[PDB]
Amino acid sequence: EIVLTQSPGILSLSPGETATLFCKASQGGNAMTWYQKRRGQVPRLLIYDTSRRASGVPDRFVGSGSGTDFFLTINKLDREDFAVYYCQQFEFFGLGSELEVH
Amino acid sequence: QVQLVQSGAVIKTPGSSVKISCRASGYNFRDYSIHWVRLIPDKGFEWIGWIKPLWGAVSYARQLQGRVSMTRQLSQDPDDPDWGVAYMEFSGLTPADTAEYFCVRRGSCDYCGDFPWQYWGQGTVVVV
Amino acid sequence: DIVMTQTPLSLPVTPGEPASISCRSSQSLLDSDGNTCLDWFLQKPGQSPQLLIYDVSNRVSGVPDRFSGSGSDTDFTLKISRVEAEDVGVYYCMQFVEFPLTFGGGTKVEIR
Amino acid sequence: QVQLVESGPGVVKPSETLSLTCVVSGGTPGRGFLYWSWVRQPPGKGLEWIGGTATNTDITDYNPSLKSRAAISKDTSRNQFLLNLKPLTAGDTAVYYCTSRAKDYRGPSYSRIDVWGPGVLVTVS
Amino acid sequence: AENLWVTVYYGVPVWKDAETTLFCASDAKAYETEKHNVWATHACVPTDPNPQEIHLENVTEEFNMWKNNMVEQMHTDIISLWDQSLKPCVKLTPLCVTLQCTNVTNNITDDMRGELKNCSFNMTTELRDKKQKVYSLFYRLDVVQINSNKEYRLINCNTSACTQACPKVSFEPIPIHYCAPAGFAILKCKDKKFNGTGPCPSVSTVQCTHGIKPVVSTQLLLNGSLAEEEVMIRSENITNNAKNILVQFNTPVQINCTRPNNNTRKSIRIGPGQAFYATGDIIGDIRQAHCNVSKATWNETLGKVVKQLRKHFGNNTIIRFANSSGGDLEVTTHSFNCGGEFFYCNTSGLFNSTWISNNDSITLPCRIKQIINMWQRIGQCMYAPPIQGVIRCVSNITGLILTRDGGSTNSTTETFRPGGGDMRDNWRSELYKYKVVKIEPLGVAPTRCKRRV
Amino acid sequence: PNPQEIHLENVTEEFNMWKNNMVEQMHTDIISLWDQSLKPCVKLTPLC
Amino acid sequence: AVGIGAVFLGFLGAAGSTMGAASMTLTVQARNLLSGTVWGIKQLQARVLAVERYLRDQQLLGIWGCSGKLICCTNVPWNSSWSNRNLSEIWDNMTWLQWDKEISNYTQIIYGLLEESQNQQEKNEQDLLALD
Amino acid sequence: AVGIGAVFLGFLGAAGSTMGAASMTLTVQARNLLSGTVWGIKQLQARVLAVERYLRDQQLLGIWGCSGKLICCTNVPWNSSWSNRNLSEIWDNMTWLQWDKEISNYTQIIYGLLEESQNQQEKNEQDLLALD
Amino acid sequence: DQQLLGIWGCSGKLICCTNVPWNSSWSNRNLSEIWDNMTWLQWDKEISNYTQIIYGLLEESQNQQEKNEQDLLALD
Ligand SMILES: *[C@@H]1O[C@H](CO)[C@@H](O[C@@H]2O[C@H](CO)[C@@H](O[C@@H]3O[C@H](CO[C@H]4O[C@H](CO)[C@@H](O)[C@H](O)[C@@H]4O)[C@@H](O)[C@H](O[C@H]4O[C@H](CO)[C@@H](O)[C@H](O)[C@@H]4O[C@H]4O[C@H](CO)[C@@H](O)[C@H](O)[C@@H]4O)[C@@H]3O)[C@H](O)[C@H]2NC(C)=O)[C@H](O)[C@H]1NC(C)=O
Ligand SMILES: *[C@@H]1O[C@H](CO)[C@@H](O[C@@H]2O[C@H](CO)[C@@H](O[C@@H]3O[C@H](CO[C@H]4O[C@H](CO)[C@@H](O)[C@H](O)[C@@H]4O)[C@@H](O)[C@H](O[C@H]4O[C@H](CO)[C@@H](O)[C@H](O)[C@@H]4O)[C@@H]3O)[C@H](O)[C@H]2NC(C)=O)[C@H](O)[C@H]1NC(C)=O
Ligand SMILES: *[C@@H]1O[C@H](CO)[C@@H](O[C@@H]2O[C@H](CO)[C@@H](O[C@@H]3O[C@H](CO[C@H]4O[C@H](CO)[C@@H](O)[C@H](O)[C@@H]4O)[C@@H](O)[C@H](O[C@H]4O[C@H](CO)[C@@H](O)[C@H](O)[C@@H]4O)[C@@H]3O)[C@H](O)[C@H]2NC(C)=O)[C@H](O)[C@H]1NC(C)=O
Ligand SMILES: *[C@@H]1O[C@H](CO)[C@@H](O[C@@H]2O[C@H](CO)[C@@H](O[C@@H]3O[C@H](CO)[C@@H](O)[C@H](O[C@H]4O[C@H](CO)[C@@H](O)[C@H](O)[C@@H]4O)[C@@H]3O)[C@H](O)[C@H]2NC(C)=O)[C@H](O)[C@H]1NC(C)=O
Ligand SMILES: *[C@@H]1O[C@H](CO)[C@@H](O[C@@H]2O[C@H](CO)[C@@H](O[C@@H]3O[C@H](CO)[C@@H](O)[C@H](O[C@H]4O[C@H](CO)[C@@H](O)[C@H](O)[C@@H]4O)[C@@H]3O)[C@H](O)[C@H]2NC(C)=O)[C@H](O)[C@H]1NC(C)=O
Ligand SMILES: *[C@@H]1O[C@H](CO)[C@@H](O[C@@H]2O[C@H](CO)[C@@H](O[C@@H]3O[C@H](CO)[C@@H](O)[C@H](O)[C@@H]3O)[C@H](O)[C@H]2NC(C)=O)[C@H](O)[C@H]1NC(C)=O
Ligand SMILES: *[C@@H]1O[C@H](CO)[C@@H](O[C@@H]2O[C@H](CO)[C@@H](O[C@@H]3O[C@H](CO)[C@@H](O)[C@H](O)[C@@H]3O)[C@H](O)[C@H]2NC(C)=O)[C@H](O)[C@H]1NC(C)=O
Ligand SMILES: *[C@@H]1O[C@H](CO)[C@@H](O[C@@H]2O[C@H](CO)[C@@H](O[C@@H]3O[C@H](CO)[C@@H](O)[C@H](O)[C@@H]3O)[C@H](O)[C@H]2NC(C)=O)[C@H](O)[C@H]1NC(C)=O
Ligand SMILES: *[C@@H]1O[C@H](CO)[C@@H](O[C@@H]2O[C@H](CO)[C@@H](O)[C@H](O)[C@H]2NC(C)=O)[C@H](O)[C@H]1NC(C)=O
Ligand SMILES: *[C@@H]1O[C@H](CO)[C@@H](O[C@@H]2O[C@H](CO)[C@@H](O)[C@H](O)[C@H]2NC(C)=O)[C@H](O)[C@H]1NC(C)=O
Ligand SMILES: *[C@@H]1O[C@H](CO)[C@@H](O[C@@H]2O[C@H](CO)[C@@H](O)[C@H](O)[C@H]2NC(C)=O)[C@H](O)[C@H]1NC(C)=O
Ligand SMILES: *[C@@H]1O[C@H](CO)[C@@H](O[C@@H]2O[C@H](CO)[C@@H](O)[C@H](O)[C@H]2NC(C)=O)[C@H](O)[C@H]1NC(C)=O
Ligand SMILES: *[C@@H]1O[C@H](CO)[C@@H](O)[C@H](O)[C@H]1NC(C)=O
Ligand SMILES: *[C@@H]1O[C@H](CO)[C@@H](O)[C@H](O)[C@H]1NC(C)=O
Ligand SMILES: *[C@@H]1O[C@H](CO)[C@@H](O)[C@H](O)[C@H]1NC(C)=O
Ligand SMILES: *[C@@H]1O[C@H](CO)[C@@H](O)[C@H](O)[C@H]1NC(C)=O
Ligand SMILES: *[C@@H]1O[C@H](CO)[C@@H](O)[C@H](O)[C@H]1NC(C)=O
Ligand SMILES: *[C@@H]1O[C@H](CO)[C@@H](O)[C@H](O)[C@H]1NC(C)=O
Ligand SMILES: *[C@@H]1O[C@H](CO)[C@@H](O)[C@H](O)[C@H]1NC(C)=O
Repeated sequence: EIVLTQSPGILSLSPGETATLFCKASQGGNAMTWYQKRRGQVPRLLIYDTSRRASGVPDRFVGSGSGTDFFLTINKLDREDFAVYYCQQFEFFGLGSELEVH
Repeated sequence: QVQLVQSGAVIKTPGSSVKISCRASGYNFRDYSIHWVRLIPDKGFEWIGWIKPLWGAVSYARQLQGRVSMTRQLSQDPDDPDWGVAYMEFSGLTPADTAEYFCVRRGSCDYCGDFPWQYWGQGTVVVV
Repeated sequence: DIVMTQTPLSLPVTPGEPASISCRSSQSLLDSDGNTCLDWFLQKPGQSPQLLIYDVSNRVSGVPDRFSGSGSDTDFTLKISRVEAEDVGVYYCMQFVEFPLTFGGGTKVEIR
Repeated sequence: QVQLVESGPGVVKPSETLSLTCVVSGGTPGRGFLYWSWVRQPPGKGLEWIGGTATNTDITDYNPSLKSRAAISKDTSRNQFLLNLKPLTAGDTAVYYCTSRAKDYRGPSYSRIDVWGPGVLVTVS
Repeated sequence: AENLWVTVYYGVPVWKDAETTLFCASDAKAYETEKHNVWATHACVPTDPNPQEIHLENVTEEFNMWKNNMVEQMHTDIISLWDQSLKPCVKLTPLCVTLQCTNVTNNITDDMRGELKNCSFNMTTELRDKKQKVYSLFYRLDVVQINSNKEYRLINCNTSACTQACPKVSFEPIPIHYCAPAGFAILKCKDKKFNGTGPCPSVSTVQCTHGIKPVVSTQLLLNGSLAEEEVMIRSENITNNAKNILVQFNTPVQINCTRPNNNTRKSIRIGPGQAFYATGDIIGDIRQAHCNVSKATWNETLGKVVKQLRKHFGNNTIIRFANSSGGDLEVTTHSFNCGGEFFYCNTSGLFNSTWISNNDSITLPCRIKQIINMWQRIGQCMYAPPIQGVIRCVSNITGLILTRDGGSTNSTTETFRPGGGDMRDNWRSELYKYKVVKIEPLGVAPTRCKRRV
Repeated sequence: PNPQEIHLENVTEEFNMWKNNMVEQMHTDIISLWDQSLKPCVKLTPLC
Repeated sequence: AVGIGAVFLGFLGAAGSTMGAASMTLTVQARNLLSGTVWGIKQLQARVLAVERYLRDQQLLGIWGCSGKLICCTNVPWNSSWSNRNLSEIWDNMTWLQWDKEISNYTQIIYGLLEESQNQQEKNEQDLLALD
Repeated sequence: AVGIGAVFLGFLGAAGSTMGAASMTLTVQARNLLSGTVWGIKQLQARVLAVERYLRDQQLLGIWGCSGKLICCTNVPWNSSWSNRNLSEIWDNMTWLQWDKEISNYTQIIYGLLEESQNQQEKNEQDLLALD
Repeated sequence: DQQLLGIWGCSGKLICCTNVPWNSSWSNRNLSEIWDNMTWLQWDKEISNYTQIIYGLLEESQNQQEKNEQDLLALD
């Protein structure tokens, strides 16, 4: 079992800034996928293969890292982007980090 | 485009069995896998299984074997060969499994894997 | 079969003096294409044979000009102008004009 | 012709069978064929060619002195070729070599390709 | 000195990776027997003898099994060649008739459900005004009830009418040698321990590849090409779940498959010139088709594949082989062809073991179908006509296709289950060595020489 | 028009009628051209 | 002679050899560059493509200094920005497959340079033979 | 540099220009002369026709004095009955499309003349190198 | 066949002085009885056995003189 842990838990920011979210895998050498989910909608794919973005995704999201460490940096936070973000390897999911308005 | 529509929400009894439909439309159905994932409150996501609808070979999670079952139904029609139906017959329903259930499909790019699930169903909540 | 005789069978040689080794066949080695099919190998102790002289007088690349080969159709001589320590070992002539391939009996240069 | 690998039993008692295999790594670097042979050397004695075969044919040549006891075959898909010897006498104690030979026309001047495996000493006792 | 000049060189060896349409070659032994005995006896060229396996030094080629070419091309080639080998045979649209079926003359036990039905029905003669009442035998996997009384119809009449394969043609695999066209080269990785992705330090160019038998087997790929020393597993990403694990072992396990009834075929003339080959009577006893595998050799090869598969999951893991999980009948079970008859042989007798960190035979039963739906298209079948006599074929299992289970929850064991899925995983186990490259001449290099006037 | 019948001097050619080419080729050509000239015409299966 | 084989300069036979060594055997790559139901059609769809692209690169040699000389001294000065490396380490160390990746970025200015230089020296030769 | 474009010697780009001006840019017409279900078949029926006729005119240059020099000093005296007009008004006034109509009647004797002159000078060169 | 002339001494000269010495084992007959008596169809049968060494000979001679010409223009 590959357990993914997500670092920031709850993260409180104001709109306009940038935010970094960190996850640390259990084994290294695999890609990462990042999802977002608002309050009461279907989730959507933000990043697959740990660096590329999905369709209908602006370039303010970018994710990077390697080995066991992975980052998702979102630039210029808006009000609607405050949502819970889920990390995802092969079958395993993180518990998720929450972005909250300040 | 690609659409994944499900059935409506249901209320079932402990020990009964739910049957969730998932109709896919807008692509050649006999090619891409269909995964089934669930979302339990206060425990994060949890994968259930996948099904390759060309023949119907499935694979389930290790902690859910002997309870879940997945079938598919192809479109035997040379005029609309795109649409198709996947099913899940989730049996052994206990009060812990009150959740939302999504049927998802992978992306269509070349460097997309299988697990980057791009297209999502609307999700069906079951409460027991 | 062509019988290959190499002379002598055992000749210990002191380093630095010249040497000449004779080889004889029971038949001519001139083949249809005009080639004389005789090769000379040296097998140093505990090592594989290594080709030294091939058709009539030509040395394989990397082999010094100290080694020279001469001969007729049936009588051949390998001469070593200045003997060095790594020349020790068993020298062999070999025919390939006809099957079976046959080797001379060898000449062992050894330190007494 | 980059590599030759000999294999077979290292000590054999006189009633069993001598079987040797030579595996060729890097068959040929040009059009044509190679000739692959087995050659043996008794202790303090000369080299004796047991037999061989061209890569271009399935006909094998044997030394008549060996009394038709040797059988040599090949299979290029496994890049192997084999020698089998039965009955045995103490006179078959020898270092056994695999060899690959061809005339080499790839250079500006005619030259030779001539490669030998390291050999395996087989003592029968 | 520093006045160095451009010189072109035409006909210099450098290649790039490319995709192109390849080209058949068949051996002359397949040309010795003629007259469309099997397919691709005219659609492909006679081969040249002694193919030039030319070794290269100092070369590190990046091979890839999974994003390879030559496999989707081979798959389109074999399905198009399947389609062209059915056009001259007859079409069975006058057979979708209301059949009246019954049970075969047999001591029916209630536990054993009979795989044969005896069906009689009207059928047109070559004289269009008259019709004849004929009877035949069908398998229960080909008819379905229409709703006391009993009336059946064929399984495909509400989807597609479909073609009886005209039985002068045969279905055994003959070897196909793929060849590159002029101006392309085929590279072969001569390394031994080569798992199928990355650099291969000993390559060799080939004009035309070796004998590839196109077999159609779902799990347990038969008549394949063995390994060299080990049993080799290979995967695209082994920590993934959706990608099958291809296993190929060195010494094959032989398998003896049979059906022990002797069908007597009969010709029922549909119309003018078109005949339909039905099953007549079974003389002798009726029995179930089966296959036999040697138990000790199967246990030894499973021991070898466990000793190999522990290198990727830690040595202290408990490997458990279970049977197939479910799905359609052509993937839950070992599907193959044997002498022109399609077998579907149960597989739970083999894939059932648990391996911990420390002259008998297996008989596995089969069911046979006459109506196939191979490659899973929308409006196709093939009604395979019956074969006279008992049927026996001996083959040699060389490989396996496995699939992990997607385990969560602190799992210390790994369960492996067989699964056929695609048919391209079969030929992907045979074209792993080969890459196709576009040679390009005309390099440009500086040197010390100048053109005069 | 006017096909060039060009004579040659001092030439002895070995002709053969019976192991000739151009006749099995002509025969396959005329039977294939017979087959292609019947495909658009009707089929008489309702007359038996 | 018996018991001995013969090797002959195989196709792609020196692909890992040195550029100075591969510069002596170019002709085998040129010889095995041209010679060697709808299926005939699709291999026909292969075959003419082969001959088409063959003529294409020979057309390029038709435009530069040499139609069929198969090596070619020209009159374009080699810019040191492309390689900046001395001759004795190029012709005696590297192989061709490394060199192709090394200067694969620097192409398509060499081709126009060679085209202009050949046309320039051609019209100068025509003016030289014109005044006689 | 920004705000500025770049033009590059287009196909048929000097068809209305002067013959003396069109005589400097011939290579683009040569480069864009070769490279660029039954429908594939019919465009296959196009494509090989292209390559066929391409080889045809190069075969003509194979017979006259130059295989690939793309302009060609020859040794046939220009009959003044064909043109009777001086050089400085031909190379500096007229365009090529007018010249083709002007001497389109006078062809097919030039081709045989060039063929005979090339074969004549070839056998004379063989006799010249023969006596050495 | 034009590719063959691409490899030997002349791409399009249509006759070709070369630099391979004519072995007298192929023909052993003097020039004035070859160029003034025989026809070509007889000559093709006469030397049809002796081919494929001439082609490799011409190939090696052309490549040899080509690299010697490159070395000659190299030292300037
Ligand atoms: C994995 O690879 C193995 C390789 O061995 C392969 O097994 C072989 O399969 C093929 C076909 O599947 C078998 O070939 C058939 O063999 C039977 C019996 O052969 C006997 O006789 C021959 C010749 O004397 C011997 O070599 C052999 O050892 C047996 O003693 C033949 O009868 C078959 O021929 C019939 O079909 C042909 C199809 O065109 C006809 O041309 C031929 O004339 C035969 O038809 C006649 O009989 C029919 C029935 O009576 C009749 O209806 C016809 O009108 C006609 O009269 C065929 O050659 C071969 O035997 C198998 N090998 C062994 C050792 O058994 C596996 O199949 C392969 N696995 C997979 C999955 O493909
Ligand atoms: C699938 O189902 C069909 C349909 O029933 C079976 O076919 C029939 O099988 C029965 C077997 O009992 C046959 O009945 C026998 O018919 C003999 C007469 O032969 C001719 O008769 C019919 C007219 O009735 C003709 O049209 C036809 O051409 C036949 O050639 C009788 O002589 C037999 O008598 C038997 O019983 C007596 C007393 O018991 C004995 O003394 C006799 O020796 C003999 O055993 C018998 O009545 C019938 O003819 C078949 N019909 C057809 C159309 O063939 C198939 O057998 C069945 N298939 C399987 C595999 O089970
Ligand atoms: C691939 O091959 C495997 C080989 O094992 C098949 O697995 C078996 O499938 C059968 C289904 O046919 C399973 O069911 C068993 O059927 C037996 C037949 O008994 C019948 O009649 C009795 C009395 O009328 C009924 O009670 C019964 O339900 C049947 O209708 C039963 O004897 C079995 O019950 C036994 O279960 C256990 C076994 O230890 C005992 O404790 C019981 O007392 C009883 O004896 C059972 O019902 C069978 O279980 C499967 N085998 C195994 C080992 O599990 C696969 O089915 C086949 N694949 C496919 C697709 O068919
Ligand atoms: C399961 O295993 C397979 C095999 O190892 C693995 O596939 C590999 O994925 C990686 C990452 O996607 C690939 O690496 C890339 O390859 C491309 C090919 O040209 C390169 O262009 C990339 O270079 C850059 O790309 C990005 C720039 O946008 C950067 O993120 C990157 O760091 C580089 O800067 C990159 O090297 C690799 O080619 C494949 N290999 C194969 C054989 O497919 C697969 O990802 C694994 N599964 C999971 C879920 O990880
Ligand atoms: C034709 O098929 C029938 C079955 O459809 C077959 O009849 C059965 O034969 C067996 C053996 O001849 C009979 O004997 C049984 O044998 C076992 C083993 O000892 C016993 O356990 C059985 O006891 C119980 O089982 C029966 C099953 O229904 C019960 O009916 C019985 O009362 C016992 O409770 C029993 O002794 C078996 O009884 C018959 N079954 C029937 C229904 O007749 C017949 O032999 C076959 N004939 C031929 C010629 O093939
Ligand atoms: C072959 O074709 C014949 C001809 O249609 C079929 O026979 C027909 O079968 C039906 C029953 O499904 C008969 O109907 C019955 O007729 C009797 C009178 O004999 C009546 O009492 C019943 O109530 C019922 O209506 C029908 O008459 C009969 N036709 C003939 C000409 O016999 C037959 O079913 C077809 N199949 C086979 C396997 O023979
Ligand atoms: C893999 O192995 C397992 C166990 O060996 C197989 O499971 C068994 O499958 C049979 C056949 O489907 C089941 O028998 C049937 O049960 C149903 C009730 O669901 C009944 O209506 C039928 O009459 C018949 O008795 C059996 O119950 C089942 N056992 C268990 C424990 O699941 C499985 O089928 C094998 N898979 C394949 C593809 O063969
Ligand atoms: C399963 O596959 C193997 C190999 O793919 C089959 O062949 C066995 O191994 C070799 C390789 O073909 C056979 O040797 C052959 O012998 C013939 C006649 O001597 C020779 O002409 C060939 O060149 C080759 O050397 C070998 O005989 C064979 N094994 C046995 C026991 O016969 C194997 O037959 C296949 N089937 C089974 C049931 O194993
Ligand atoms: C053949 O006809 C029917 C249809 O199969 C048979 O009836 C059933 O047969 C199955 C086994 O094939 C049994 O499991 C059922 O219990 C049977 N049902 C009934 C109501 O009998 C019938 O037994 C067969 N034989 C005959 C002579 O009709
Ligand atoms: C299976 O059926 C066939 C018939 O198709 C049997 O062949 C018969 O064999 C006997 C004995 O050799 C001959 O007298 C008959 O003439 C054969 N039948 C035909 C139609 O020719 C075969 O023997 C049967 N085999 C078994 C094991 O039952
Ligand atoms: C599969 O069939 C072959 C062919 O008959 C069997 O091989 C025979 O095995 C018996 C028993 O060991 C021997 O007496 C025979 O000499 C063998 N014949 C041949 C040609 O090898 C094999 O045993 C069968 N396999 C299984 C699992 O039943
Ligand atoms: C699966 O494998 C086992 C052996 O590992 C076979 O043995 C039976 O196993 C079941 C439980 O798995 C036990 O209840 C039985 O008692 C075992 N049989 C005996 C005779 O002891 C089992 O047969 C295999 N399954 C199949 C379907 O073949
Ligand atoms: C597991 O066992 C294998 C057996 O060879 C060994 O190579 C490997 O190092 C072992 N791993 C650990 C972690 O002990
Ligand atoms: C060499 O190339 C660079 C750009 O690659 C260019 O700026 C420079 O002018 C060139 N020099 C010569 C001498 O061609
Ligand atoms: C060609 O381009 C790539 C990417 O633009 C660059 O990294 C590389 O250095 C270039 N090649 C050379 C020889 O400069
Ligand atoms: C020029 O052409 C005319 C016919 O067009 C011919 O009569 C005359 O002889 C030619 N003169 C020369 C010098 O070629
Ligand atoms: C060519 O022929 C036409 C009609 O015969 C004639 O009018 C024209 O003048 C001729 N061309 C030349 C250049 O004389
Ligand atoms: C002439 O050819 C013969 C064989 O045909 C050969 O032995 C001889 O060496 C050749 N001589 C020359 C001078 O090429
Ligand atoms: C060519 O071969 C044939 C038969 O081998 C021989 O008779 C003939 O003399 C040979 N040709 C020449 C010119 O020697």
